[PDB]
Amino acid sequence: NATTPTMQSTSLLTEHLGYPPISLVDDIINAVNEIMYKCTNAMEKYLMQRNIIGKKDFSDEIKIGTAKLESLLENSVDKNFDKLELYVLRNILSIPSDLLEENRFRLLHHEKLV
Amino acid sequence: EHIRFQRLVQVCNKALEESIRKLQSWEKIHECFPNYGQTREGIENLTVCQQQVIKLWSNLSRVEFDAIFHERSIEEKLNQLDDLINKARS
Amino acid sequence: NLGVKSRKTGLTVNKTVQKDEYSMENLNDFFK
Repeated sequence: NATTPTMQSTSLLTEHLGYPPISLVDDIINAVNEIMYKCTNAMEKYLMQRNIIGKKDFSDEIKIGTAKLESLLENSVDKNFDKLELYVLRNILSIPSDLLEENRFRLLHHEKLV
Repeated sequence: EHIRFQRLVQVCNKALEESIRKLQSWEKIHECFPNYGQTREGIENLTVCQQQVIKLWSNLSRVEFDAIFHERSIEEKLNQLDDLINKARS
Repeated sequence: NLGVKSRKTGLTVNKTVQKDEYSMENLNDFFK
């Protein structure tokens, strides 16, 4: 069910999950960014100890190339994972109308007990 | 009937595949190293990067997200939530 | 905030009806 987030959903889902819906999104965005930089850093050092081919030194070109790649992922990742942030909060951690029109509270409270 | 978690896996994978696609193109890779990539050894070295970076990208992200999905029991919370809206609609 | 505003870029889901199937809106169209 596709739906716009509401405060009840955030309040109910926070209670079902034990954490706000966004916390899971934070763990993902934060995680993929750490990987991003871990890859670029690993790629620059692979090249810097290979910066001299024949008799010429490409150190300058590598720094600019590695950086000029990094920033392109910073944009594409920030782009593609904000859509994630949106697609999740709207379709996954989502609420229909059937449940906040007539008490979702019954079934969550029902869940935690019986 | 359990359908929401598989989505979470589909949307994560979908965001990663798109996040890396510009690095799967040998052209844009060479554009960042035009002079270095005009040497034989340079071409060999760049090939070793994109193919290993991509593998590193895929593996690191696969292992953390599977871990994050475990530390927050999201597969179960969502399976509980999928089979729970069904009991409510019934 | 959390409905259309991406915290760090604000990408409004302004793609009209999107495309609903299987009780959810499909990724393919959503991510382009």
